[PDB]
Amino acid sequence: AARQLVFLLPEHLKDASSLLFVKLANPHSGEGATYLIDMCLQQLFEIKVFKEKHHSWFINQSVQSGGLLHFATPMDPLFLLLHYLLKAGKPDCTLLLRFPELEKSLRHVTEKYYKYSSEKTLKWLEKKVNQTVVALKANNVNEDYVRYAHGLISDYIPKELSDDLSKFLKL
Amino acid sequence: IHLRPGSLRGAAPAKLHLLPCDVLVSRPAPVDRFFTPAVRHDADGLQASFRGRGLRGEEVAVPPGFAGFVMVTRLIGATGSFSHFTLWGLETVPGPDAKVHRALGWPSLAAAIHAQ
Amino acid sequence: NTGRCRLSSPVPAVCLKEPCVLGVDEAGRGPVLGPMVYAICYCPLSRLADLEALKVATLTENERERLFAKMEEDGDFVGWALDVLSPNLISTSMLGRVKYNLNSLSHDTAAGLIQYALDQNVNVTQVFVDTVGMPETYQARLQQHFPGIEVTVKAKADSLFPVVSAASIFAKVARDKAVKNWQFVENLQDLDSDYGSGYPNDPKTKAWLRKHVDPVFGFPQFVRFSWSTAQAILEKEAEDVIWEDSPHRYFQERGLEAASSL
Repeated sequence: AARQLVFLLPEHLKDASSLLFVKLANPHSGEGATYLIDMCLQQLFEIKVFKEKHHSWFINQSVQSGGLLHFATPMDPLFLLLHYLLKAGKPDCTLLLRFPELEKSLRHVTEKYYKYSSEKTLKWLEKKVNQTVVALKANNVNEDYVRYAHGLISDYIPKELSDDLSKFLKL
Repeated sequence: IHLRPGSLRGAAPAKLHLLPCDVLVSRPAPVDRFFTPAVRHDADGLQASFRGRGLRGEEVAVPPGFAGFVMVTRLIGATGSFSHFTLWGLETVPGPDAKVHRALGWPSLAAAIHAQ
Repeated sequence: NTGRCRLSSPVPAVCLKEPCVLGVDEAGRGPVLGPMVYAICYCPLSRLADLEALKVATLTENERERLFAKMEEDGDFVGWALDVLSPNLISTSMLGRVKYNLNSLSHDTAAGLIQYALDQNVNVTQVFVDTVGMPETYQARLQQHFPGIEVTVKAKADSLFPVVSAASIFAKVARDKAVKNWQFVENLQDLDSDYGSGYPNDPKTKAWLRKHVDPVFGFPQFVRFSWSTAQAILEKEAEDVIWEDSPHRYFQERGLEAASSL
């Protein structure tokens, strides 16, 4: 038979009150990855995969090998919009940034004229570590969290190797 | 690859089992002839068998505020809809500190990372 | 019932006061198909003469049934119990991640039936268990478990002691009523029930299994999946199945990675 995908999609995507899977550059490390973009509500989501050795699915009256579980999780375009400037230091990319509330979000890391800032980004990235420290306390992921919470944002940015000085010493 | 909420809004219920084994080829199968009539209930989940091996199961819920879909293929439309699935383990029910139960904790954390 | 199934006769009153002797034997240790049956027969030391007659050493299916009813008739003094084990429970036991062979599954089954008798207040003073080859290690495990009684294990037991000869009969008789019951249902549901002897050494049995392999699921319940003949056919005839035993950290701890695939 034809390959069946097992997705976990946010509850809202269902209602109309339009959906495109666009291959975009991996901001941390990699030439690319899958990203699902909401065109009606105008939002971004990343696609992660659960792959574990020796699993398969019984989907209705069929078997699907692998046992993959795909997730569409809300993405902060700030991580994805970082690579357009990141290379300066001082394919589907187009539709990706062009959305409402873009310029107001852009004034966090960078700034007609747009200019990248290393100072604001370090302040923003540090706030995220604490923001994800709150979640790690609520979700209870098994102080010591300082090193762990910093690490989670590293899988979303290559400037975390430049933020290894931001590890222990904040910046 | 793109697809409207039409397939999503009108997707019919689907029954999913996550086996602790990989059936190397994708194909239709008589789950309702072999599998289903082997399934039994008890105080700690369900019991069933595959290729003569004892499996122990449990119903696992799709994360809160999330929806489960089966999608077949550009353009990609949804064939089934689920809100929970059966997670099978070999001889002993998969533990709470298992890879699967950890992945389901991802959307909850993903909301915090990507919060504006 | 669940995996196994125990059938039993009410304990004749004599057996609660009079010293008794017990016989343990089985049917169905060897086929690929159908269940393995265990039977205990017990009777008072005094009434052993009555059983010395219903004792062979061979006895056809008809003569077995006859002798089974003759013993069932005299339920005023002969007590029995059966534990019929499913090909599925046999499959699942032997195919666990924890190794658990036929001999262990077999003998643990013997322990339970002898235990049942004790729990029923049968005044058991002496047990005789039939075996296949070297009785020693079996006597050791069995005697050690039952330290209040004499436990005798001999390979020719079905020929030395009438109580084992009787247990051999109920077990064989129960093994045949169970395969006839499956065949009856098979035929009702217009399915093929012409397997042959049931043993893996039979060309007709081998043939039957070969004609009965669902590529995904393998065989129907009836087949002892844990048999090498069974396994060997599934390797050639069904889809290959791989079991559990045949920061960059967070996502690795959950099994998560990005999708380049799509």
